[PDB]
Amino acid sequence: DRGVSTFSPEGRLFQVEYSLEAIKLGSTAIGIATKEGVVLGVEKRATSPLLESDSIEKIVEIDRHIGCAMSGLTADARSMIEHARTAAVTHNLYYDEDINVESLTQSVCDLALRFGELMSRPFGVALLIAGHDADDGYQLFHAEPSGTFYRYNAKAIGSGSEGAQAELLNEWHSSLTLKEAELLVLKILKQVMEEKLDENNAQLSCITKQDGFKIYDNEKTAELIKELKEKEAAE
Amino acid sequence: TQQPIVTGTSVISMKYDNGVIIAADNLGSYGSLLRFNGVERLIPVGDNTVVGISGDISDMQHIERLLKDLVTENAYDNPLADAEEALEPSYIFEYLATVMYQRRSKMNPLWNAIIVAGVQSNGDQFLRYVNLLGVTYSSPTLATGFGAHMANPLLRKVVDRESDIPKTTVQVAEEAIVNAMRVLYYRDARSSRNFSLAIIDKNTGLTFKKNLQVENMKWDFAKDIKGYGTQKI
Amino acid sequence: NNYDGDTVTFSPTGRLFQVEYALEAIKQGSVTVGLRSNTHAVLVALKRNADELSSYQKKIIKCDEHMGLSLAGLAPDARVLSNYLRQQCNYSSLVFNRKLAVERAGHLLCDKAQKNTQSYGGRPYGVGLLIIGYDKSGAHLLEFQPSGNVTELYGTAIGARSQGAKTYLERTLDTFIKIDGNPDELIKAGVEAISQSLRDESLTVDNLSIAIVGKDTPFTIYDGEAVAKYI
Amino acid sequence: TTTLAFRFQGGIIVAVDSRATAGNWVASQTVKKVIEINPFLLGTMAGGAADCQFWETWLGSQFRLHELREKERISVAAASKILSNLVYQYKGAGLSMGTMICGYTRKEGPTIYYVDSDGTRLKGDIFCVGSGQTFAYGVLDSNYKWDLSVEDALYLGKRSILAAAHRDAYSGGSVNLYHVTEDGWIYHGNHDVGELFWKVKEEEGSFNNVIG
Amino acid sequence: MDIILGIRVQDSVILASSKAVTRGISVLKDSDDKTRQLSPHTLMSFAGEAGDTVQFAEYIQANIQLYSIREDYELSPQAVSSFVRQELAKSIRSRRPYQVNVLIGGYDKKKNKPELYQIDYLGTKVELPYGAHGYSGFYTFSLLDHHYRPDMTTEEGLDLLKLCVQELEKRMPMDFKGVIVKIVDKDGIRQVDDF
Amino acid sequence: GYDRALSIFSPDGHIFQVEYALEAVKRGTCAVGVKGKNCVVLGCERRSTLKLQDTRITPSKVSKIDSHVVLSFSGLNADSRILIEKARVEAQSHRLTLEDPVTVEYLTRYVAGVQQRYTQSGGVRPFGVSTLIAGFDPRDDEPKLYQTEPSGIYSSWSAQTIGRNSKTVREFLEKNYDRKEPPATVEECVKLTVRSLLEVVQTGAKNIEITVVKPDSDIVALSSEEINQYVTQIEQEKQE
Amino acid sequence: QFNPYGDNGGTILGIAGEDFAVLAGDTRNITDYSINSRYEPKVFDCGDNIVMSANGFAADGDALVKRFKNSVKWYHFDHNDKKLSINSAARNIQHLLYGKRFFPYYVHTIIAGLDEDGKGAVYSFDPVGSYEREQCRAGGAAASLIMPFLDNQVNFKNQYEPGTNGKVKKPLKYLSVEEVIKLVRDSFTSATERHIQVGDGLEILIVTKDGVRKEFYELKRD
Amino acid sequence: SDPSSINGGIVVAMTGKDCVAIACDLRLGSQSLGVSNKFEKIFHYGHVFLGITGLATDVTTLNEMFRYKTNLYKLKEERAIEPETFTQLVSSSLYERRFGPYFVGPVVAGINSKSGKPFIAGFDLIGCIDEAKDFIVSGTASDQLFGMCESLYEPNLEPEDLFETISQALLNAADRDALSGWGAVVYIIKKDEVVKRYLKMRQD
Amino acid sequence: GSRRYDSRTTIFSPEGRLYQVEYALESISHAGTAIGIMASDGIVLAAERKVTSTLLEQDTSTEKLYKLNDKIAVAVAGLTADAEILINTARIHAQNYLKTYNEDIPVEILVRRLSDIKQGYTQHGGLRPFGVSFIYAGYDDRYGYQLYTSNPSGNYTGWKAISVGANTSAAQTLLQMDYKDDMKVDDAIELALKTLSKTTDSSALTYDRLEFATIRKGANDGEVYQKIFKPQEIKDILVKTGIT
Ligand SMILES: [Mg+2]
Ligand SMILES: [Mg+2]
Repeated sequence: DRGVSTFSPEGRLFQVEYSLEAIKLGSTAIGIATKEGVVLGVEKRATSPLLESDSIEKIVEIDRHIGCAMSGLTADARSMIEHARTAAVTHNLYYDEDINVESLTQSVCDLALRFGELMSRPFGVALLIAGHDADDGYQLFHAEPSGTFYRYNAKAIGSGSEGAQAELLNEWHSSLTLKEAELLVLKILKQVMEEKLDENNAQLSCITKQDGFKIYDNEKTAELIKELKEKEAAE
Repeated sequence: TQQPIVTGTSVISMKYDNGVIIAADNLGSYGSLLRFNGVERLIPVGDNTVVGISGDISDMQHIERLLKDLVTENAYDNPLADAEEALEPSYIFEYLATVMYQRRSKMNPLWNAIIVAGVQSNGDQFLRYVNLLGVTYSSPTLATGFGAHMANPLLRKVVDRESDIPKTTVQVAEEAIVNAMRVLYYRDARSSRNFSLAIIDKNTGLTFKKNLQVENMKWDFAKDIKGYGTQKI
Repeated sequence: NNYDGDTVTFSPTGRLFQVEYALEAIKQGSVTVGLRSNTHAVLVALKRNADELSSYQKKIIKCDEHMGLSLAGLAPDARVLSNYLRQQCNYSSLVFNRKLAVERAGHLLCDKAQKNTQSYGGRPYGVGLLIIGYDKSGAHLLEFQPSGNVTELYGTAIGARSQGAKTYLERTLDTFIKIDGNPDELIKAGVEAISQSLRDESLTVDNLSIAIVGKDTPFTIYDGEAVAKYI
Repeated sequence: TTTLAFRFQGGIIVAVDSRATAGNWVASQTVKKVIEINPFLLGTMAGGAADCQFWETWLGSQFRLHELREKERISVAAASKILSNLVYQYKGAGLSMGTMICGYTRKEGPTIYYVDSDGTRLKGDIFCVGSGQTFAYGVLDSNYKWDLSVEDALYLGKRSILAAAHRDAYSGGSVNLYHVTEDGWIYHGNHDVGELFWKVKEEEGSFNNVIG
Repeated sequence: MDIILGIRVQDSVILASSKAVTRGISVLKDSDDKTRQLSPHTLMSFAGEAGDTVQFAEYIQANIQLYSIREDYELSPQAVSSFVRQELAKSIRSRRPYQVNVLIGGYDKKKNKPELYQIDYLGTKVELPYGAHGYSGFYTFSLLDHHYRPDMTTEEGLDLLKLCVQELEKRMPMDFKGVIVKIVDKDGIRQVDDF
Repeated sequence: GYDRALSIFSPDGHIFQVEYALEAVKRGTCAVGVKGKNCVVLGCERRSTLKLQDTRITPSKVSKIDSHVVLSFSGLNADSRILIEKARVEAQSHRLTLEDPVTVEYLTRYVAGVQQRYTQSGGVRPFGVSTLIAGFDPRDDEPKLYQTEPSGIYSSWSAQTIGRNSKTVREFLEKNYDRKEPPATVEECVKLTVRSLLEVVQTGAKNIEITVVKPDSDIVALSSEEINQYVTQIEQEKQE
Repeated sequence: QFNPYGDNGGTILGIAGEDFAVLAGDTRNITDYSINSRYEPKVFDCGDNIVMSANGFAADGDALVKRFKNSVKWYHFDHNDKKLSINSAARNIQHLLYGKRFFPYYVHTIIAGLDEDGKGAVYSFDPVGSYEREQCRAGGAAASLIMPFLDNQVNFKNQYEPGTNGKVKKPLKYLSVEEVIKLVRDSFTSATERHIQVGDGLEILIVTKDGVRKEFYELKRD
Repeated sequence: SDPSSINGGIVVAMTGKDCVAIACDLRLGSQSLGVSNKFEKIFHYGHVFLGITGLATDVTTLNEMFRYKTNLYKLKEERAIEPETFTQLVSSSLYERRFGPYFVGPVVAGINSKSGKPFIAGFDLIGCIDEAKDFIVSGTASDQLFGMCESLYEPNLEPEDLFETISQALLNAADRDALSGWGAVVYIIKKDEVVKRYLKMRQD
Repeated sequence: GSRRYDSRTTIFSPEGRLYQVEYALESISHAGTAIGIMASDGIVLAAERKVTSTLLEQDTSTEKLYKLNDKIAVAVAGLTADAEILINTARIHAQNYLKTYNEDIPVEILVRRLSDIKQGYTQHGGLRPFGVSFIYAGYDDRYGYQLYTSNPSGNYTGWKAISVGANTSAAQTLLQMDYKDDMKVDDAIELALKTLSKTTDSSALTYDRLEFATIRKGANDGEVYQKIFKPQEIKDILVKTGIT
């Protein structure tokens, strides 16, 4: 056939470029970074009404100060999460401190290109890694299967990413509050989702310095959705 | 873990105003048997370093080959091998010190005490010690084995601290070294009369002296000594 | 065509297409400039962002107090090669109490990249590197290609539109080599060089990345408002 | 060394001395023999200081990974067994460890596990470990009741360390008190044995043999 | 640990095991249950070096429980005892052997017979009407040799067991803090809470 | 060793070996899981193309992983045994180290992890198996039902079906299963499970297997006659 | 039989002030009854405002210090030039030491610097990595001669306020850097008088927010 | 401490006219403590008989091992193993543990099914074969057995006479050994019939 | 490199089938027919040797029926050499179990073990599967008399009567027609031989073209005897049943 670690004539790794196509098919995940915190939100996208949607875990805690949202082949993310948690805890053990969000992201991204003929293929999942440390404050990173990670003020990944990113382009500014970010994620998720957005098919979360990483209750998110509807009907 | 078989005794050395002097006798002992009388224990590396080695001779010969190999390796893909990127005494020592400590950590030491004497690129005197345990230390005077007990006291009367180094000439330093070698010949049962002496000067370079002998010895007073107490005849 | 399926296959004209495709990844990468005088060596790198929300990808990596590089192409490969350089620099210091010569650092990178071109299963590195350093023989600038070819130069540029900066340095050769004991003027020449590779976009405060090493100057990277001086 | 821990109505009391010796030489009087594994779990230090510190700190890392994966507080049983299984792998290598893994969970309630470098793992209500363990046991056994108040239980642990600190040459310095509840442990201060002895002697009328 | 006794009567196996756990100078516990249920009708008591005893017992337990699930079937006491013996026989030539002696009391539901197996740390297996490990046999076997009958009831076995324990409490220097007694029969395993 | 990357991405971002493993599941006999208020029922199809079978000894479709958890499946039978074995070993390992039996979610997460591992490991193909894992957590009376598939994704279901014609029985379950009021009793849950299989099975004779799992390790497999009574009652109500 | 360990003598002393920290050590290096060097630096500036000394067997001492300095360097590479805090350095050193639990670094390690609140910090380690933040710690040959003196003169142990007669303790007033250095010098002068392995020179490294400063003092050379 | 004398016990084997006899005591002990009076030390694989003295765990282990090996032998060869062949198998198996041996004293006894020739053999713990015509002895009372056998034995004894000789050799040897006795078993082996007899002896 | 020549033996087809397993089954369909029939008082194994020669030494020959232990036997259909590799592994497993538990291995446990080995070759290793289908005839004290079959996929199932090899469709129909639950060994012997006689591709069924075996409790009292029939004994049973 052909090598797994083969370069295309354009100078790209076939398998990495193909894994990016799998991520495009994944459910939408959006992250927005502010000075009051970073918000992470996801489309759950249950394949059937009999599927208990609260068992869909696409937002995940890595440490108290670092959260993570995923999009694509979500099964692939489990070993990445496991490694991230291990890296976070191990660094705390060696250095009696929290690990920097960038350093954690870098540790996860080191796995990405460890494939060949190590694992047999790249990961088919993108991660939005959000967190806080004392040095660089609130941060949001986009970890790809290429091994590259970009820091973002706001970022959308998944099927509705380019439409959502264009929306994030206009909406994001440096003085956003946490509440404003929460509604903004919900607004853009609702825009790109096939099914109608509610507290059962969408999930919110955030990371603040004080309270750390928190996944939002369906009751809490439901209020924010109702608050969103009213403010859009307000003009 | 081994035991030393063929052994070399004291290596002595000291700093002076423009460089360093190092000396060691030409004996390879086999226990109490003075087996080999033509053993060179001062091994020059380039024109700026002399490594003096005591203890196990088979391990010395191994170390001698490592240093020879080091010079070869340094010359590979190195247009400045005989200039800016030549081997320094500090490079040679740190390498040996690494090896010595690694070998002791594997419980298979090189059974030696080593003194690396030389002059650096900037003209600074280099004199540092390393042994089978990987223990390292520097001092205006350094000596191994019996030299530590008998040579150092004499050499320290010349250079007692760092500030005495610029006041000490090569003639005074060499005189003290040569006298110390005589004292060691009087008092070390595993020493020989024949020795080698090396001077590494920042101006005149490396002067390597072979086939030196202990001379001006005092023995005449022995004729008057009779018995062990009461005996007169 | 039929001879580009893997790195172990020569073409009928004696070419290694996988290596050439890896070389192509560098051309897609953002421009970075390297230049030196007799006292200092300077890296100037145009950082690339994904979009307006994203950060600008870091281009320059420190390898030791006296050495570092700038990258163009696959950033993870640069991280692997820079990590290897860090270790080799560190091995030299720990074992030999000796700072690693920049020329020897280039020889090590060449050999590491070479093994990836002759063996089955692996792939060539998809990144080009510009290594600057100050060692016992003064200032140095190297250009690394993932084919294995490392070249010592007065100045150079790699990445997209790098030919413009490379021509400028070829003209300015006699001027910038003489900029001794003046770090700011040497950086200016580097910033003016990389400007020849720009189209549409210009050098902003979070766009520009500069690094310098010299006689009494440890390898230090300048980003953010630290490079506003040179815009 | 003297370390104790006992279960009671209000949870667990953990009490330790503070002395560290190298032969007859008193190396330190300010040693921490309670390892704060996490906000809910405590471990005591006896035998090898490094072995207890290192592995019970490592311990906190394993528990943190457990509750991240399982989204639930680790049990004291599972907690203590991670340590006992670990030291058991090292059995024969020369680890020196005598510790009480103390915790208070929903499913178990207040639980204490004595864990040993020989691989011993014992659940129990009262444990005492160290060179002064026998002295502490005496005070504990004669005064212990399940229906002790948190105030009286804290004093009993303090008084039992004092008993050992006085008689055992290799125990003393100061007493560290902890109270373990379901919502987490609560630190109850450092108490110098020198000042505590005279205070207790007067107020209690004990130690009549000693002149004060 | 110290004393573990076993007696196979007409229709059951009775295992008596000491409650004391002594670590050097102090008795740390006086209610320790030195036994593990391997399967519903198979009980194993154990005594030997600290840590090894429980580690081994639980390891065996896990393996028998695994077999029970895989096959949906309870192994005969004989089969379990052979498995245990092999593990100990494997262990004795290991880098660090399990220093554990065991008694396996089981009721064979196929044959409708109680069975007692004595296995030491070397992997020395013997099927017995009554057994012990360590010094326990030295005090008790003369009484068991005298009084034992193969047609004894469970209640008679317990009375003979009490006499054995009384002799131990009289002549042994160590205070083993009494014994926990368990009975293995056709209905399964149960503990005699008053002894 | 054999290191060949069998599971790889295609230009359209698909891993065909994982997707072809799902096609093996589609071919497998139908399996269905329905959780009531205080029970879970696992229904399984037995294709009647194979008669002269010995049903005493023939591998049953539902397997106990522990005394409190069960696993059924659709797809390659030989593959399922490897997952069942690993699950049973991990269940005992969990009891040994944590001193507590596995939760149904944990056991699911483990099996799903094994399946995932085989989708990006060299020299191996994915499992041609989807599983339904059901049971009750220790000291818990809330019913649990999970589904896994070759890719390694898993999730919780109020009711779910896998295998051939699973589209049809899922259609049935989606209109007949009410979340606000699930099958309150064992009878109602078993009945709904048998009904859902009768949409696909053919004959309600030896083609339907039913296993009822209740809290506190109370698992029992229904016999032919017991199931036949449900089949009889369902069709007699249908004649109207 | 080959003995991989040796004793190079020496004595070190770490004292934590209110907004400063000192780590002192004699410069004499010995084996048995011989002096190897009268000036062999034992306390080292390891970067990030941390000073370190690993006293005892000098080969292990040098190896540990070298590995820790290396760890500081790699901490910068891996974590965006972040400053290694003294508490983080201390935990890292525990792992370096415990890494060789079954073939230990035969040293008593002390580090000194400032904590993240700017207060003086000293950490003390045993050979296998058990460590502890302390206010006052002497290590090495004459540690038993120095610590009782420090208990008395730094912590004012057994000292009571005149007139009260044992009822009121002497209050624990904060010592200045000049006051600490006096106690360090007198500790080593006394140790030199009564311990044969102590002498030649005293090198003190003082750590403040401004950086690391060095002070050297002569000691008796007999 | 000495593994070969912890458990105690003995085996003796003798040849007669168209017959062999192998016999053993029934004791298993923990040094001074008698543990079992039913520990049989003679086993058989088809028509080949194996006695094993020494460390009891190894006695059991080797029996299980030779059952294992003779069963596979039979399946592949499609015939029962012979005494001469089995003797070589015992020797090979013991010597493969040359530097970690089973602490045993095995004794092979049987009649070759094709030639009808009586065969006996003994081994040390490490595999060295002693193929004696007259008799083989093993165990903690091997000296006593050598003394008894050397005087009592005469060649070409009839099965029922051989029984008396080997029984008296075992019994009186065991009665002079603290770690042997507690019952005894004697196998009288002919080409196509084997008789097993439990002996009555003192139980101290 | 080497990838070019890799057949990839362990992959799914687009339909979700294992190519090599399916092709191995095709191979087995050309092998001599083997039949197993389970009765209340024993099991019968009957199997057809493939187009033999008059010079073949039949009495010492064994290509179909093999003994795993005293209680369990197998009938082979496919590559004989592949079968012998597996047979020896099964014989070892039975002995390992006997050594461990001091009890004869239950039939299903042995069958599962061999079936798991076959399975492994279909999922990993990149090797071709074993081109073998077994019929396992065996007895244990739990389930009594048992018939199983395994095939290259590693899938096994239990049977009252079953065929493998050539003409299984025709053979299975004939067995399904004449088999009954209260049947006895002597009746099963007759059914097996009658089925082979009709499904055979040869002109006539003779003793030299057959291998035959029975597992009976027809052993003196509570125990089981395996009987691998000799050429003369197969000739006798052919006359008795009235086929020749
Ligand atoms: Mg002094
Ligand atoms: Mg007796």
